[PDB]
Amino acid sequence: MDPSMGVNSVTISVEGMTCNSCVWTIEQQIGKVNGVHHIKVSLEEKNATIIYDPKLQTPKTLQEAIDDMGFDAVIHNPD
Ligand SMILES: [Cu+]
Repeated sequence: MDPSMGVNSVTISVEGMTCNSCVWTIEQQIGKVNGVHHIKVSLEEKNATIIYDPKLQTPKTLQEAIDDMGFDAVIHNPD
């Protein structure tokens, strides 16, 4: 019904985080950063893609939440 009635998705390329602590620290950070209806990070697939509310948030906080955690982030969705 509402997989994303009023939200958007963003995929961030990541690197240098091939250790559990990067998926539980980026999933816990992005997942609870603001409104992440679904967050998918993968220390081995080297990417972090999630969904967020573009009405109150945007891919700048997802880039600030990945930049805040400490992992090379190269989002390839809007740009
Ligand atoms: Cu780690």
